[PDB]
Amino acid sequence: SMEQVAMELRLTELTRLLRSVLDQLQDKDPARIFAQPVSLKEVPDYLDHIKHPMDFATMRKRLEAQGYKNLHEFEEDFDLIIDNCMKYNARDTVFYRAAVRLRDQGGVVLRQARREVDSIG
Ligand code: NA
Repeated sequence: SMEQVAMELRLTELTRLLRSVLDQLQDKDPARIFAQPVSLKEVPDYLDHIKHPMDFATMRKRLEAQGYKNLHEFEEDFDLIIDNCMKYNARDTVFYRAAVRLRDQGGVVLRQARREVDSIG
């Protein structure tokens, strides 16, 4: 039906917006600490600590399949990247501190992204 096509066009345009958001958020991680999933070869106990791992490459895979139906779902995955890092790694590490900075700089991007999603519908 035409109503289904219109819903699919809205999802397509959301996906385009979230791709711009994701690129901007990943620019705030120039070290590429959060670019890939935590390797279970290199960190064998990781799943004992973190139950829902997340990273930018995993988010990009879901995004290109139009897997994010709204901004909240996208935000939940971005928050996992930060929140998992700040639990596993201690306060005095480069990893924890990179997550703090990504959160702080990322909040600026997500604030305006919310306004664009609401405005454009
Ligand atoms: Na901790």
